[PDB]
Amino acid sequence: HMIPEEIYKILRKQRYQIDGHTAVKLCGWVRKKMLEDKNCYKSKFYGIETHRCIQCTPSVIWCQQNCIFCWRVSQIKEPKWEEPEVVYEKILAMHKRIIMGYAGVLDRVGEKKFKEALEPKHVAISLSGEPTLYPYLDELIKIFHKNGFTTFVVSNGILTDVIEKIEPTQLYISLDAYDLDSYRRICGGKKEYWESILNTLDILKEKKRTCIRTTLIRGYNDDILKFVELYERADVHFIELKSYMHVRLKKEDMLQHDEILKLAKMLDENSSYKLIDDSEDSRVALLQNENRKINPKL
Ligand code: SF4
Repeated sequence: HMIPEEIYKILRKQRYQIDGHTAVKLCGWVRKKMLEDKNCYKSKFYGIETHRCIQCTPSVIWCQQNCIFCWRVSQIKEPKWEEPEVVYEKILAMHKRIIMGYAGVLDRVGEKKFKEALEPKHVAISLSGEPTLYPYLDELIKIFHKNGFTTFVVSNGILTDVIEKIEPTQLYISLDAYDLDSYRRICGGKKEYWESILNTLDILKEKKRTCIRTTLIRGYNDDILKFVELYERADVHFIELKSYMHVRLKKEDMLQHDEILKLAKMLDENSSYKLIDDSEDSRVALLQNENRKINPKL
């Protein structure tokens, strides 16, 4: 099998659907939307419909990094990667199976929202693992677009050549460090990976729509001004500043939303990125490149 039996069982206990090297998991906000009509911050920022979003990955347990906030639950060989048409159908089928779990509480959801959740519109390729290690990621994105889905892809940015090729609706680069020392401390990566990430920053301006997401951990990377030169080098459309969310680390390592706002305002005061929105629920601030202004709403 592609995944060790122990890992497979652990992921199933974490409520992952797994088929080969591909996985889908219901985002916690989908549940809150279905049962409480609560929207996620991506709905607020970008106009996405929370209950119509698939959270998935084509590379569930393969990633080059070893971050301090990753794998709270390194020698697994890479699988024989499946064709992108197959990965696409498996993602849609696993998502359908998860949404069908609401059939037994239709009166708590309502038939309208149920029928809408069965017709997803948005795909967040961001669940676990590094999507660019899947060698047909570009093709997979194209298939989603031709079938009417918007795509968000979150990448660590190491594989510059893949970032150059792909064109999701919005490309996220995780940037949780600002020099080699902090990169090793936080991401557990090699110095060669950090240099490659910097090369990726240089070409992000060539992409159609970009966002850097920085996950802030108290005392590890929360000196926000140390990121400014990298953010300016990257010249992306948006930045998301987000607190670490606990459960290796402790709950006290989370930043208060007021601290996220403080750091976002400092970033605003010291950079060409301007604070334009925030969500206390998810402890995230949205900043916009004042020299590359585009509408945040998709
Ligand atoms: S856009 Fe991100 S936060 Fe919103 S439902 Fe999808 S995965 Fe969850």
